[PDB]
Amino acid sequence: DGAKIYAQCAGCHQQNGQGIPGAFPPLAGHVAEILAKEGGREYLILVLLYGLQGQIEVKGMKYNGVMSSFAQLKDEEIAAVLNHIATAWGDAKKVKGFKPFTAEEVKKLRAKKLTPQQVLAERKKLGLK
Ligand code: HEM
Repeated sequence: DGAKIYAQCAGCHQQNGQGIPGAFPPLAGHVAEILAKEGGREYLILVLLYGLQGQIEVKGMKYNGVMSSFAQLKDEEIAAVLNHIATAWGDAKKVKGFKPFTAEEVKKLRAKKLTPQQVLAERKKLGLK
């Protein structure tokens, strides 16, 4: 399930999803912020498929690291971990009528390979600083 896949994330983003200041952004309380944006859910898929780099802001704090791609995970595994990060800490409550992630959303986005630099560009397209 989603919780089991999340073990591959917890070393950085932590068991409680709160991250580590300066090093690894929080997911708890922050996934809702991303989901609130038009293109937010697609963006979360792109991070897992293609990784991320560059300076970003989360809860007013700056991060300047690199996340690897997790494209070795199957479409259903990516859908599962994304549902875990959306629900484990109540981020999906804040979002009106949240539909769970599904394999076909990941499949669709696997069809157009991006670089981590392009993923950052996508994040900025959301209105996120
Ligand atoms: C499948 C497991 C993982 C998931 C679901 C996950 C989730 C995410 C998400 C959703 C973001 C975007 C946050 C934002 O744009 O505000 C992100 C960024 C980031 N993640 Fe992960 N992550 C995972 C594994 C890891 C691991 C293992 C590491 C450590 C090696 C890591 C380090 C980072 C870093 C450093 C960033 C920010 C990149 C930057 O500063 O530009 N992640 N992660």
